[PDB]
Amino acid sequence: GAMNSSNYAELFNNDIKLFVDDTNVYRVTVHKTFEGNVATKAINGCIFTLNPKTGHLFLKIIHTSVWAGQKRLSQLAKWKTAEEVSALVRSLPKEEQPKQIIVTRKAMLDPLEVHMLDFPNIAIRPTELRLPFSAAMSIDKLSDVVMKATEPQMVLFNIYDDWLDRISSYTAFSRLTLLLRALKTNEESAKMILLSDPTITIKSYHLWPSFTDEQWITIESQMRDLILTEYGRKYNV
Amino acid sequence: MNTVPFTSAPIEVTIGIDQYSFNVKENQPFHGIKDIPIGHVHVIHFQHADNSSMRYGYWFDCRMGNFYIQYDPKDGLYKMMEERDGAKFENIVHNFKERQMMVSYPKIDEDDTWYNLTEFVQMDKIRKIVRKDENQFSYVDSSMTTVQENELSDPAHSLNYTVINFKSREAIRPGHEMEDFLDKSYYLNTVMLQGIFKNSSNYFGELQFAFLNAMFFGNYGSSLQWHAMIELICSSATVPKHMLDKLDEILYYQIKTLPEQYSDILLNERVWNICLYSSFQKNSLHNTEKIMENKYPELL
Repeated sequence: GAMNSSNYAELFNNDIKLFVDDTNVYRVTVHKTFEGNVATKAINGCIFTLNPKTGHLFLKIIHTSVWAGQKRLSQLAKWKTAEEVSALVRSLPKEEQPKQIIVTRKAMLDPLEVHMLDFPNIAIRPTELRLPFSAAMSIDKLSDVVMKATEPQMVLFNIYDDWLDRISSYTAFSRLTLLLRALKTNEESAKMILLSDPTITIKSYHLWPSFTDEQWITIESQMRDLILTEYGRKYNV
Repeated sequence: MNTVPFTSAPIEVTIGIDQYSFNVKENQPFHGIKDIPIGHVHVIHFQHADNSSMRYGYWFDCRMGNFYIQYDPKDGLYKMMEERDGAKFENIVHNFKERQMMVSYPKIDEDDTWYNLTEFVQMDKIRKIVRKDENQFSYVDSSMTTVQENELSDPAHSLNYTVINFKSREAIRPGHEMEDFLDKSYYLNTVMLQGIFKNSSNYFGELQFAFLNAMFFGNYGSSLQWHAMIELICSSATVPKHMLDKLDEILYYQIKTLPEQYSDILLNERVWNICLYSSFQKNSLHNTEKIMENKYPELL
């Protein structure tokens, strides 16, 4: 059934699984019309499909052309997500196909279950975890490839850079969720923490800076402090 | 007017005949039911006074043969049997009638209730849902499971209702996932009506039989089948106008007949709320919406 704190280690076992987050698929700016009504303008979006064990990210870019002349877009966005995840699974060799897909939002269960009827042995699961994958578009290189896309495109990343050379999947996921939680809570402050020191750069083939093991401890501390401060403000406690 | 004689009544039992019921005492000189209207299926049903668990009964049509009830002290139930000797049977009924040891099927002349609940129900369809081909009548009870319930365990004692599953390859055309899930018209009209049932009369017959098994025996799988067949129509944007008008009449008489005290276990809140207030057909079931709102406003 549902993925929670109790069955957390299951993410890092040897059964292939993917998280799917649909929160950046359908994106809009709300604006005033000349007549003083309100309208939306869609911008490019993305499906965030992640193997938490390997860090492999299947970033399917959703170009605004897919919405042209369609109705009920927030509903269609769930079905289009399920269509693209199903297409991704069919594109993978059998030995690479996931045994489970975990959706970050319960509204994705029926769309994904219906698109995956051909795969009765792939379990579609919700999660009780509040994962910060919405903040994916705060990672500058992911934001850049989505906004520049002129057509539907799939781009492959490793969201852990080279971290698995030094740390376990469990620790790499913990670092990723802490970075994304900070970027979600206070993007400006998070981004300042990550770049403040100009001597630490991002490799061309990486998403995050080339921190030493000691520098990651300092960074991780700075992200936890950002999150607690923001929380004391949010709630006056 | 046909007769179902009883050999005897050796155990205290509540006897149902269609929507009517009578208490019979242990060894009461009861010898059966007369004046049964020809032209409809009927159901004769039992609930023992000493074990109110296992409601059970027999679907039959008096045009198909001469049927009687006899208690079996080994299997501990009232059994239906066919009498093949016409003259023996006529002679048995005439004697019991002469001695007035039979209850009369108590139909009010104004009262179309049974016709309205059984309009599309045909014995030949019942015998394919309830498979026991050596008998012309069909045994159902409280505990019998459906083919669908068994898939999710004795096949010979199953209710073979048509399997309906909204998240199945049968229900969803490759490439029309969202369209077919949100608008079930292709599943209703091509797969079920044209494909399996052949016409709306067979579909309504199964719907009506599922409801009556739910109501008379508290058969849980029957109740699931009745709601699934309602939901498949209400969840279709494209339904023939005659089918919607007929569905409103069918459901109206079902809700009208349901014991007020059993609404809590026989009616699925989600299905009814969805069918009357959210579905494509939210505005197409005027009679049903009015009786549900006046009789079961709690449910909604």
